[PDB]
Amino acid sequence: GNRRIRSVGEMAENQFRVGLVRVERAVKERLSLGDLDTLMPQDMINAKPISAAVKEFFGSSQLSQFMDQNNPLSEITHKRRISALGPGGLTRERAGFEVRDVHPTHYGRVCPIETPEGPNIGLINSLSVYAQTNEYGFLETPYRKVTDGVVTDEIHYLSAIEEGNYVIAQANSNLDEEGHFVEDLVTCRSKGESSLFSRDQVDYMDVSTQQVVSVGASLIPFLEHDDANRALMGANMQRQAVPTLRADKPLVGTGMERAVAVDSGVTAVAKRGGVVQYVDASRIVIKVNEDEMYPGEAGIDIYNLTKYTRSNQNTCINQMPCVSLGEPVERGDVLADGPSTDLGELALGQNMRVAFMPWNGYNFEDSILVSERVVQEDRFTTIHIQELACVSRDTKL
Amino acid sequence: EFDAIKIALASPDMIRSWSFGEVKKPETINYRTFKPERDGLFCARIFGPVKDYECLCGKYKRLKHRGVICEKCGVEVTQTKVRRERMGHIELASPTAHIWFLKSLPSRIGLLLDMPLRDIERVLYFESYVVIEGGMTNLERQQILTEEQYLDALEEFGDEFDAKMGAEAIQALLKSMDLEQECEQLREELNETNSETKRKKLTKRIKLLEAFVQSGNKPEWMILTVLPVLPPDLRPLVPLDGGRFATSDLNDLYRRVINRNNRLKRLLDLAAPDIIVRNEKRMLQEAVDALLDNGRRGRAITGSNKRPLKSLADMIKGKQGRFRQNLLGKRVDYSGRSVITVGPYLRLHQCGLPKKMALELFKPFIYGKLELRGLATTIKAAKKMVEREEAVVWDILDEVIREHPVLLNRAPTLHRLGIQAFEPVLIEGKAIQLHPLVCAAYNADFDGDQMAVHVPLTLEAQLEARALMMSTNNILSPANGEPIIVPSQDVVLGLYYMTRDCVNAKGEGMVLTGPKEAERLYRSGLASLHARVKVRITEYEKDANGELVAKTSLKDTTVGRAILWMIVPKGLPYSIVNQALGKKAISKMLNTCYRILGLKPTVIFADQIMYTGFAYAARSGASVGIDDMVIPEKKHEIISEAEAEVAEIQEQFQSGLVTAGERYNKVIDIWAAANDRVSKAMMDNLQTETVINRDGQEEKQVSFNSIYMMADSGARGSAAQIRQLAGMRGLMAKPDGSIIETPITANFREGLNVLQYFISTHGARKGLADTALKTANSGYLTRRLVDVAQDLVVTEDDCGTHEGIMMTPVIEGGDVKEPLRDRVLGRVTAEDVLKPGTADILVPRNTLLHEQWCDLLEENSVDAVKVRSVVSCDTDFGVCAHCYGRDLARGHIINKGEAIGVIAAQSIGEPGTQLTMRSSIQVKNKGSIKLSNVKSVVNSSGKLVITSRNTELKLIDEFGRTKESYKVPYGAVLAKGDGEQVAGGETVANWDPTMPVITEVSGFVRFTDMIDGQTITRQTDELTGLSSLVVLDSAERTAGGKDLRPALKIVDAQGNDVLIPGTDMPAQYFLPGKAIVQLEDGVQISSGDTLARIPQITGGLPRVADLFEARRPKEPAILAEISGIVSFGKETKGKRRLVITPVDGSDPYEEMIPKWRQLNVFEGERVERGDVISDGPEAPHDILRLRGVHAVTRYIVNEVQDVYRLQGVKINDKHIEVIVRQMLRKATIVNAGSSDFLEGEQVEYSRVKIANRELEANGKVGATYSRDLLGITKASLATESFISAASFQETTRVLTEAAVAGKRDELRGLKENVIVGRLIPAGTGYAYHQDRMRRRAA
Amino acid sequence: HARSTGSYSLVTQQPLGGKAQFGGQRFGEMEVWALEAYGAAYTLQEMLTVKSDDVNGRTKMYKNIVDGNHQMEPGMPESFNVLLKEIRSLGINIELEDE
Amino acid sequence: AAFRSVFPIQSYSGNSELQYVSYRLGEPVFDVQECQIRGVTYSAPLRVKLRLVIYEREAPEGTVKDIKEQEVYMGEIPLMTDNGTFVINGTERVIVSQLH
Amino acid sequence: ARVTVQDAVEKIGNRFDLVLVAARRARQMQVGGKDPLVPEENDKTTVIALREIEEGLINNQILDVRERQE
DNA sequence: GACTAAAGGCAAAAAAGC
DNA sequence: GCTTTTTTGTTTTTAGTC
Ligand SMILES: [Mg+2]
Ligand SMILES: [Zn+2]
Ligand SMILES: [Zn+2]
Repeated sequence: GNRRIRSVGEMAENQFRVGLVRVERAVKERLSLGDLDTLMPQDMINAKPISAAVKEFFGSSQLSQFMDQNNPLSEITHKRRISALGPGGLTRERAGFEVRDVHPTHYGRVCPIETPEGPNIGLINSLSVYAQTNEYGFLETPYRKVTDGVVTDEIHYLSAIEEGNYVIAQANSNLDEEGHFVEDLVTCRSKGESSLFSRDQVDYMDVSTQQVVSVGASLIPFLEHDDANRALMGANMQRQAVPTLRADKPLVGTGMERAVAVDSGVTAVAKRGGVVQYVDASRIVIKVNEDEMYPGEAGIDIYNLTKYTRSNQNTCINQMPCVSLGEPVERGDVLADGPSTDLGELALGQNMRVAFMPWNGYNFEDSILVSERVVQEDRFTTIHIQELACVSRDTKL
Repeated sequence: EFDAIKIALASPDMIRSWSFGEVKKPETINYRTFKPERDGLFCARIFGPVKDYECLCGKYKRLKHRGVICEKCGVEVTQTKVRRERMGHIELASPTAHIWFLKSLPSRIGLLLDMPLRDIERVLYFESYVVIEGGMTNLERQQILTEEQYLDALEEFGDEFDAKMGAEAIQALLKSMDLEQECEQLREELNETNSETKRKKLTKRIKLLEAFVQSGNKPEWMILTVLPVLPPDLRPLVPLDGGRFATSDLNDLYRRVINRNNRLKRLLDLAAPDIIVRNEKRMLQEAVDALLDNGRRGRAITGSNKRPLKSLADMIKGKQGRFRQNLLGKRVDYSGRSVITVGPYLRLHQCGLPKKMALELFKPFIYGKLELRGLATTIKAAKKMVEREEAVVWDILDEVIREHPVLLNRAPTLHRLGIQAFEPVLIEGKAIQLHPLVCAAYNADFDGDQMAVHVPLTLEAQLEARALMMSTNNILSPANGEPIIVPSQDVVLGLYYMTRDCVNAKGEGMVLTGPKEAERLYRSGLASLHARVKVRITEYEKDANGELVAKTSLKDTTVGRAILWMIVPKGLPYSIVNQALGKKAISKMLNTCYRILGLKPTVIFADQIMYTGFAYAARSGASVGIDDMVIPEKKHEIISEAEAEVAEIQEQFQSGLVTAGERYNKVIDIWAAANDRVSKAMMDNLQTETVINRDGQEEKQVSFNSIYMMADSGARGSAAQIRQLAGMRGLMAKPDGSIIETPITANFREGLNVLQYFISTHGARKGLADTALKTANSGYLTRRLVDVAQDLVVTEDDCGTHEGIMMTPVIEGGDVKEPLRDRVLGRVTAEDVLKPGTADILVPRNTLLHEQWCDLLEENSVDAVKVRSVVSCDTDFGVCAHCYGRDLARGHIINKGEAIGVIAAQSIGEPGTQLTMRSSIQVKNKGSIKLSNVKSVVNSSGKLVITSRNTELKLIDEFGRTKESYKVPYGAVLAKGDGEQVAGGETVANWDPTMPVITEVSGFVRFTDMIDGQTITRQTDELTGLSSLVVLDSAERTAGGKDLRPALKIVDAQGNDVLIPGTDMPAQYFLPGKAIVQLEDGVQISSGDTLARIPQITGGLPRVADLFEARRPKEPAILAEISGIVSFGKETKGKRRLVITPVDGSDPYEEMIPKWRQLNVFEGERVERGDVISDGPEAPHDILRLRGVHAVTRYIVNEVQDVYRLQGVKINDKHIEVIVRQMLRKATIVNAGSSDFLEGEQVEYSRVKIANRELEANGKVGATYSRDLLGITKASLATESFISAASFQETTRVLTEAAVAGKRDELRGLKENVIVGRLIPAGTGYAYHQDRMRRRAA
Repeated sequence: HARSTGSYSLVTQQPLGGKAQFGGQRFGEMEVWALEAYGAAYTLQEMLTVKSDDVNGRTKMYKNIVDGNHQMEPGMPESFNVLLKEIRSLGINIELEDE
Repeated sequence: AAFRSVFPIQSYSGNSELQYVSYRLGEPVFDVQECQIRGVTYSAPLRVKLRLVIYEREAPEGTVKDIKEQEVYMGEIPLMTDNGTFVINGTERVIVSQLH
Repeated sequence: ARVTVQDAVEKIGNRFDLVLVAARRARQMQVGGKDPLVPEENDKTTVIALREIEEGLINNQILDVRERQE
C-alpha cells in the first residue's frame, strides 16, 4: 500500500513536463524582452531541447532495459517486470535486508518465486498473472465475492490496503455445488497470517490457484512438489532457453502454453475470421468471410511473415505457416508459428527419454550423458545469426 | 642483486653526482625539422641519443665508434637504453624548501623547529620576515617579523640588525643551530615534567631529532637547492599529426620552472632592486611547489582545460597509480579459460585438454620442437605448417605434452588448494576433463563452472610444479588434519553397495579358496554380490622393522567384501572392511593407510577405490521412484491427536485461563512434539522395511531402499532431507524471527496448499539472500588476515625456550568436545612428559608427538601435557621450526623457510562460506567430585556452602581424568563432598536464578549501624506478611539517610560486634542496595545462614570479525588488578567510586564503577591478583595486560573454535595462534633506558636490544616493558617495513617519515618483496637467498 | 578461450582482455596468495615479470624459447629500476645499499 | 494535462499571453520494418496549435491581434508498437514498470 | 614419467633446496648438456633429475657436496 | 584534568564523459 | 570498456564544558 508502480506513461509525462518548463522559461523570457505583435510563435518556440530530452530518456537509462529476444517467455516476463532500481528507487549498496524480503501482502500481486539471483535479489520481482494496476497506481488483484455462503460469479477487484480488514478464503477449498464449503471451518487469511475460520465468517474467495506465480513460473509442471530454490532455478533456466530449429510439443504442460504463445506478438494471429485462399512459405492470403468484412472495403487479408533476422541474443526468428489450403479459420485464430512454438503452443526444448541411474561416473555429480542417436537426428541443433558491420570513415589522409 | 633497502634524504653534491649535465632551455623540439635541441631539455649530451649506435649528426655509423663520444654531438655513440636511465639536474639560484614536509599533517619542519606552519608559509611565500639575531638582547632567533617592525629595528640598531628572507633564511636558521644540546635539554625536560598533553608531542620531537642525528642527514639538505630531472622516457612526447605532441604534463611544469629560473637569472644579471626580487623568487617558489606536488596548496594548474595535471603525486599513489594495480591484480598471457566436465578414466595426476586449446597454448614450444627436427625453415614456415594441422604436428605436440605440467585454478581461489598442477592428456572436445576426486578440493560442481589453465615456462617453474604443485603431493588438507581425496558423491554409494549382507541370496553358505574365487563366482552370475560365504585370505603386518610377515585364517565375511579387499594394499588388517563401509570410514581408511604405508600406496589405493566404486555403482543400478519413498501410515493419525490438543489449547484461551504468549508456546511445543513423533515413526519404517524369509520364518534386516541407501551411506543428503521428503517439512519461522503457529502438515510427495508453499517461500529467500551477500564480507575478511600475517616466515630451527602452561583438553560444561589426542597432535613438547607414576618418565622432552607418543598417552590417562607454542618463541621476526610444530600439509615436521602466516590466513578464511551471517548442577558420568578454588564453610545443615563467587566444580574419573566442569555461583549449597564416588543422574549443587547473600558466623543479629526508615524501610507487605528490611540505595532512599553504608551487626549472646577471631574484620557486613532481609529484629542465626537476597552471542561472522579486531564490547567486565582486601568508595554525581585496599604496596587505588548494573563485590572479599570484579564480556586488552600473555591466547582461540564447532567446521589451533603471535607485536616501555619514556613500538626490537645490552652492560635495568596488543586493522598500519605501509595508505606521509628518519628496510615480508619485483623469500626463493649469501657476500 | 601471445595495450604493456581481440585471462591476487602459500617463488616471478608486463624480457623470452632454451634473466627487472628513479627524482636518496 | 500545467504564458509587462489550443498526432514517417532495416526511431511528429493574444499597451485587457500558429512542430515522440514495445535506433527496448 | 617425490621426502625431506639443485642440474643438462646416468624414454630434463634421486647416488645433499667437485 | 561535540581531511563509490 | 568528477562513509584534530 506504500509502494506504487510507475509505467511508461508516468515517466514520459515527467520528462515531457521537464522539457516543457525548460523551453518555456526561455521562450517566456525571449517574448518578454523581444517582439510584441509582429512575431510568430513558431520561430520563437523551440523543439530540439524537448526532442533531445525525451529521446535521451527513451534510449539511455538504467530503467529502459534491453529487450531479450531469445525466447517468447523471456520477452513476456521482461515486459511483465517490476524493478525497484532506477532514478527514484534505491541503490544496490544501500539496499537493506528488509527491502529484499517477501512481505505477507505479496499474495496475488507480486510473484514470490521468479526473482533474479545474485547481487540484486528481491528487487526485480515480477508481478503475478492476474495482477492489474489501479487508477492511482496501486496494485490490484481479483477476488470472488461471497455473500453469506454462496460464491457469486461476478468478479471484484481489491487493492492492497483494503485487503487488510477482510478475510479471504483459499481457492483449493472445495465447494459442493454453489459455494457451500465442504467443511464449516474453512481455512482463511485475514491480516498477514493464516488460521481456521467459520463458514459464515468468510466473505471473499480468491479467483483461482494461479494468481500467486508469474507467467515465467506458471509453466513448470508439478510445481507444488519441488523446493522453492529449485523452483527459482527452473524458472530462470526456462527463461534463458534457446529455440531449436523444429520445436516439439511438451508432453506434460500446464495449459498456459497457448496463452503465452498467443498473447505475445511474435506469432501471427488471424485478425479477422474467414477461409484461406493461398498459402506460401513467406506470405499468407486469407479470403475474409463475407458477412464479417464491412461494406465499402471488400479486400482480403494479407499476412507477410518475417524470415531469418538478427535478434538481441543472435538467435533466429522465422515464422512457419501451420495451415493448409481450403480450411476455415476463426477470429483470433493462430495462422503462423514463430520461433520456439508450434500450432499456437509454447515449446522451448525437446522431450527426451531419460533414465535415472549412475553410469561409470560420466554423470558423476551434475553431468549428463547423451546418446549419439540424438546428435544424429539433430534434435537440439540450433541456428545463430551474427552481424558484422564495417564503416567507411574519412581521416586526414 | 640486493637484500636490503635504505632510504634517506639526499645531498646537493651527491645529487649532482647522480646527474650527467645541466639543462638550460625548455625547447624540446625545433620547427621545420625533428631534431631535439642539443642544449635543451631533451639533450643527447645530458640524456642520450634517440638512435641506436648513432650520434645526432651521424658521422659515426654504428661500426667504428661504439661507446665513444662524438666531436660534433657530445654524446657517446651507444644504444638508446641509456636514454632510458640517464638523468640530469637543474641548479636553483634561490634555494627552496621541500613542500611535503610543509604539507604533511605531522609537519616535520614545524616539529623540528617548534613553531607552527602558518608563519613558515608566510615567510616562504614572502609575506613576513624572519629575525636572525637582529638584536642581541631584544628578541631571539625564533620570532616572526613584519615590514614595519623590520624598519623600526633597522633605525633602532641597524648595524647589528640582520634579518634575511624566504627559504634561504629558513635554511640559514636551520643550519646555524645544533641538535645535541637540544637533545639533552629535551631529555632533561621529559625527565622532570608533569603534563601529559604536551608530553606526547615532546617525546615525538625528541625521538624524531635523535633519529635525525643518527640518520646522518643534515637538516639543511631538506631545503633543496638542486632539483634532479626525471629521464625523458617517463615523459614521452610522441609526434602526433601535423607537428603536434602528446602534451606531457611533466614537460609543461619543467618548462614553467625553467622559465622562472631563466627569468630570475636575468633579473639578477643586473642587480635588480629587492622590490621585484621578492616577486620573482615567490613565483619560482610556487613553480617548484606545483612541479613537486601540484594542486596541494594553490591548485595552480594553468596548463589544461580546467582539469588537474599529474605532476608527481598523481603518479605515486592512487588507483591509477601502478603499484598495487600493476603488481597486485593484472592480466597475463599463456593462459586459457573454459568449462569443465568429468573424466572418470584418468589418474590423480592427469587432466584432459581440448586439442585446440592445447595447440594454442603450446604453439611456441611447437616451433622450437619443429625447427630442431628441421621440418620447418623459418618462423613463418613453422607457423604456416602448423596452421594446416598436419600429421606430424599432433605427434610432436603429444611428445611435448608428456612432461609439462599445467596449473588449474578456479576463479575464487579461497585456500591453498585452489591452484593445482596436472599432467595434460590430449583429448577431443572443448572442455577441461578433470579427475572427480580432485573436484572436492576445488569445491567446483559441474553446473557450468569455468576454470583457467596456465603454463610454466622455465625449468625452475616446471620442476617446482612437479615437486609442490602436483596433486599427488597435496593429499592432506592444510586446514586441520584430513585428506582432500576423500571419495566423492557417487563412488561412496557404490562402495556401500559393494559391502552389504542380505539374509538369503543365490550362492551363500559355501566357502572359497580366496578373494580370487569370489570375483569369478560373481562375474559368471553364479553367486550374488553380497552373501554369507567363508573365505580364506592372507595379509601382512608391519610388526617388524619394515618386514611384512604374512598370516592366514578363515575370516567369515561377504562376497563383496572380498572383491573390495582385492584392491587394498599389503599392510592393512582385514578388520577395516568388515563393517558396512559408509563414508566417514573410507576417509578414515585412507588416513590409516597414510600412517602405515606412506604416500604412493595411498594414492594408488584411492585411485583403485574410485575405479571400483564407479564400476560397481554403474553395474548395480540405483534409481529413485515414487514407490521408493514410503509414507508412514501412522502419520495421518498423528495429526488428529495434535489437532485435538491444539483445539484444547484454544479453549484455554477462550475461557481466559491462559494468555497469548503461553498459549503460543504451548501450541508450538505440541506441534514440535508431533513432528518429533512422526519423524521417529518414519525413520523406524524406512530402516527396517525389508523382511526376507530364510528357510521358513521371516527375518528382518536393514532395508535396501534407495533413499535410505543415499541417507545412510553419507553420499548425499541427511536425516533432515529424508524427513522433509516423506514426513513433516517442519514448522517455519517468519523472517523477523517469529515462528508461525501452523506448521506445514504435508510433505513434498503429497500435495501442498498455496498458503503452505507461500509460507515456505520467504523461508528460503532469506537464506538465498544471505548466501548471495555473504561472498563479499567474508572474503574481504581474509584480506584483513593476509596483510597482518603476511610474512611469519620460519627462519631457524630451534631457539631453546621452554615456556607455555597447561595445554589440556577443553571441557565445555557438559561432555568433552575434543580430547587431548587431537589438540596436541602435530605439536612438539617442551617440558619433559612425566608419566603419572612418580618420576617414571615416558616421553622425553623436545619430541614430536605424531602418533606413537600419542599412542603412549591413552593407557596412562595423561590429561595435562604442555607443548611449545608459537606465542612462546623469542626469535627475530620469525618462528622456530621446533616451535611451530609439525607441518600439516605433509607427514614430516615443518621444513625451513616456508610461510605460515598466509597458510593460517587462508585456512581461517576458507570456512567463511559455511559460516552463517545472521539453578542446579546435573552430573552425567561416573567419577569422583573435585572442587577448584576451594573456599567453603559448613552450613547449618552440615553440608558445604561457598563464600567465593569464582568457585568451580569438576567431576573426575577414577583414573584422575576430568570428565565434567560446572561453575559454582556464590551462595550455592553442596549435596556431596570432594573425593566421593558419585555416578550420573544426581544433582550436587542448587542455587536460585535472586542471588542470596549468607553470613559466616553464628549468633543473634543486633540490627544496628543503620537508620530505620532511611536506610532500612519497614516494607510490611501483604505477601511476605512481615515488616521486611529493605536497604534502599542513595537515589531510592533519602540522600542524607544513605550516607553511612549501613552494615548489619551480627552479634553473639553478649550482644556485641563479634569479630572473625583476631584475623580480618568484625561481623559487620556492608549490606548493598535492595538487601532484602526477611528477619525483623534479633533472630538467632547460625553459621552459614542467609542474610539477604539481591533481586538480580551474535552471528559467527561478526563474532570472528570483531574478535580479531579486538573491539571493546558494550560493557567491559572490570577486574581487580591488585591483591588485598577490597573495599567500598564514595558517591559522586554519576557512577559510584570504589576504592581498593591492598594489604601491601601502593594500596590507595580507586576507579569509576557504575552502580545501576549488578556489582557482585562486597567488603568481605579477599580479592587476589587477576580476579574479575563485574560480570559480562571482557575485552582482550585487560586480560593481556594483567593476567599474562598466555591468557589472551587461551581466550580467543577457544572463542573462535567454539564458533567454528557450532558451525560444524574443525580447524587446527596452530593457524589461529600464529596470527596472535603477530597480533601481539607492540609493547609500551614502563622503565626508561631504551626508549625515552613511553615509546610504544615493536616488542621484538626492545627484547633484542635488551638481550644484547645485558651481555655488555651488565647491571643496567634496560626496559621493563609491558607487551600490549593491537587489532589487526591497527596492526597492519604499524608495519616495520615502510614499503608495506606505503603500499595502500598515505604514501606521501610514510615516504617522508622514512626519508627524514633514515629508515632501513631489510625486506622481511612478502608483499613488500612482490612490490619491488624481487623473488619472494618464503618458498624456494628463501633457499635461493640463503644460498646467494653463502657463496657471494659471505 | 585461449591465448599464447598476441597484441598488447598501448598505454600499458599488458595483454588484451575479453574473448574478442585475442584477450588474455585475468590474473588477480587471491591466487597470488594461494600460490605464495606454497613454496612457489619462481612461477610467481615468471608470471608477474616476464609473462605479463615486460617488453625486453617478453620478446627475449619468446626468442629464448624457440631456440631450445628455457632460461630466464636472473636479475631485477627494469620495471623496478624505473621506480627507483622515481624515488630518486623527488628529493630522496634511495640505493641498493647491500650487494 | 502536461500542457495544462504550464498552460498560461504571460509576458513581463507587454500584455502578451501564449496559450494552448489543440494538438494532433502525425502519422509515422517510416513503418516498423524499415525502422529496423534502416536504423531509425519509429516515432511520430508532434503538432500543436498555439494562440498568442496581445492587448493594447497601457490599456485595459482588450485584445488586439490573435496569432494562431497551427501545427507547430515540437519534435518527435517515439511510438509504442502494437506488441507493446519501443524501438530506439535498431534494437527494440522496453521500459519496465518501476516500484517506488 | 615420475610424478611424486615420496622417495625424496622420506630420506632427504626438503622441498626447496631440492628443487633448486634439480633446476641447477637441468639448466646445464639442457644447454651444454651431456649424457645422463640413467636410460631415457622420451623425457626432457624436467623429470630426469627426480629419478636420479631414486638411485641414491644423486640426492639433495649430494648436489651441495658435488658443487665442490665441479 | 578529562569528556563532548564541532568541523576539516582521507578514502571509497556512483556517475558521467571519452 | 577506460578514465576523471562529484558525492558519501571512515578517520582525525581542536574548541567548549563537567
Ligand atoms: Mg557444469
Ligand atoms: Zn655525432
Ligand atoms: Zn623458537
